[PDB]
Amino acid sequence: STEKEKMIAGELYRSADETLSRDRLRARQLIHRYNHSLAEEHTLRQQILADLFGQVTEAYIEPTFRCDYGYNIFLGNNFFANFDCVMLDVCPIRIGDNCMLAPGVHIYTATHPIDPVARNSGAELGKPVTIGNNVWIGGRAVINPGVTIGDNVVVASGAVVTKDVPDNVVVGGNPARIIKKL
Amino acid sequence: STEKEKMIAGELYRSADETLSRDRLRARQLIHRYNHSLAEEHTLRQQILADLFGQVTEAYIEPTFRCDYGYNIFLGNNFFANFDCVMLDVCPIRIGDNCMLAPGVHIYTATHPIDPVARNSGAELGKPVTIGNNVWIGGRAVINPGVTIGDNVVVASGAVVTKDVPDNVVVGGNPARIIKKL
Amino acid sequence: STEKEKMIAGELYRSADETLSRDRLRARQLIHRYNHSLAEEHTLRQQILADLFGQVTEAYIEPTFRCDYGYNIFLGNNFFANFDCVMLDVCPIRIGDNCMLAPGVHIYTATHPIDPVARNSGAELGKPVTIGNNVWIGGRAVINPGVTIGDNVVVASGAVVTKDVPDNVVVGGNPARIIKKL
Repeated sequence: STEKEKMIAGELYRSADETLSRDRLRARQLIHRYNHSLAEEHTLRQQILADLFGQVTEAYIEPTFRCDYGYNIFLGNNFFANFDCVMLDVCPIRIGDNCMLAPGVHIYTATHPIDPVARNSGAELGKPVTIGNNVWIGGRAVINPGVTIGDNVVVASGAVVTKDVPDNVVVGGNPARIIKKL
Repeated sequence: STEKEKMIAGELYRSADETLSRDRLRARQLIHRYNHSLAEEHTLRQQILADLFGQVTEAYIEPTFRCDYGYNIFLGNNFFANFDCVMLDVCPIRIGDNCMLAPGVHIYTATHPIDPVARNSGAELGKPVTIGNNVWIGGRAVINPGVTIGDNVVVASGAVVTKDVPDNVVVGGNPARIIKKL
Repeated sequence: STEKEKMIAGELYRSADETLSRDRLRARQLIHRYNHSLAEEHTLRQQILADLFGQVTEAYIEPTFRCDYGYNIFLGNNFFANFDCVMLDVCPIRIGDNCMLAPGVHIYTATHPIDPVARNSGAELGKPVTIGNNVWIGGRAVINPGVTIGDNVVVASGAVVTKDVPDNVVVGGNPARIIKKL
């Protein structure tokens, strides 16, 4: 596997890879255009998301938005994200239908080795994130690498989600825990 | 009641209401101008806040700032907010005199039904937030819908405030709890 | 001591001091240029960081970035910060070599008196932050005033660090606590 294929697969890779580096620049060019767009340039924002993402249909994302690659973000139907969300998509971020992200939600797939030498080596890795259908993620929440969230979940504002979340629950806290069953 | 009146009152409403939709666009036009203003355009920033907010006198808000409507934000005298605060003002956000928000404070009045069908219906609601006099809210804190904060409160950085806070206390944690009496 | 010298030393000072006020405007002018720079204006961004910081060699900082003064930020070699980090540098922020900040990391040295009258007086203060070598700070973490972080530390995403962190540990939670020894 190439560095790019390894990255997507959740294997150790080098981000300084030429191809990945070019990909990151392209994403940042699209995001710069998105984030400076005039309030009324709805149509442009829609075109940019279709150019950026791995899959999108209907999506509404309040500026600002940030991501690493774009092409590793796969959205189901009728997606909404409020102001200033971030998706570090080194591995796939798969989001189901009718998702709502509140302001400042961060979703991370990127990680580094815990060992300092390994970390400073230029080697890094990722773990994918999968989110089901009808998920509402409250403001300022953090979704960590390798997490799967089921269907019909509510993530409370400010929650830090470190482990999988099953269907039909509310989770809150840091580390998040189940606080209510639906 | 109209959808707008219901929204402000904390009843279920539809954000796709024509009037609310126009109101949101207007707020975003003002916020776009605010957030791109040159470092030295103090005077313009002052004019924009007087056009945006339900009430303001003396206020200093570091860009960026974000909100939903503007007109549901009511500030007492001598207000300060540091970089990149967010106020989702579907219901009134009432803030007393001499308040200080640190960077990245989020105040939410907006909420959704916990039930997925209800949530996907287009119906949503809010609960007002009221903050007293001489309140200091530390960086990255989250103030949730329906919370009242009393006078002379300190909210520690990163606190997630889920319940009312009485006068003359320090609160911290997620969910926040009292950590010191003044 | 002057208000400026007091500020840097972690003594009570008045931010409305003429010199400090001019310094803040200069920092904001540089940050405005940084944050609007085109995706490809790498060279400009490098020049701006060398003009802004108290010390920098090799540094890569994704826009946006925010700070108070600039000159109180001292970076060791091979520094990286991801999107939208904030450093309130009223006192020195000293960061060692090979540091990595994830998106939205906030580092605060600024603080206010807990007493409301003291706080509203215009008097404020700070406490320095020192971070060692080979530190990785996860996304959305908060580093509070007066904290020292040792070498080879991992700060988990969303951690709120309120006390010193010794060498060779992982810390997480709010308030952060040790969750693993390396």
